[PDB]
Amino acid sequence: ADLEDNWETLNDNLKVIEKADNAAQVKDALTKMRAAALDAQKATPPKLEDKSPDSPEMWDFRHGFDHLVYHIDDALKLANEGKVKEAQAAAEQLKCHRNAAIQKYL
Ligand SMILES: [V+3]
Repeated sequence: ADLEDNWETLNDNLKVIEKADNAAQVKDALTKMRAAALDAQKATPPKLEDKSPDSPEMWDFRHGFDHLVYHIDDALKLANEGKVKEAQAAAEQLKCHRNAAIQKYL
C-alpha cells in the first residue's frame, strides 16, 4: 500500500494495456489501476502526516487521485464497449494524471 508500490502497480498495468489485444485484457488492468489509485490516496506522505484533512495540502493530495480515478473510470466505460483502441488511447493519457497525482510526493 506504499505510494511507491502503488505507482509501480499503475505503471505495470499501463504496460499491460499498451500490449493488450482485446478489451477484456484492458478492462482487468484498468480495474487494478483504480484500486491502486484509491490505495495510493490513503498513503499520506510522511511530510504531510500531521496536516489537517481540511488543509489545502491534503486537498491537493487527495484530489490528484480523485482525478486519476475519474479518467480510469472513463477508460473503463470504453473498455466496456469493446472499444480496445479507444480505451488504450485513454489509458495513455492517464500517465499525465498519474504524474500529477504522485510524482511530487515521491
Ligand atoms: V479531468
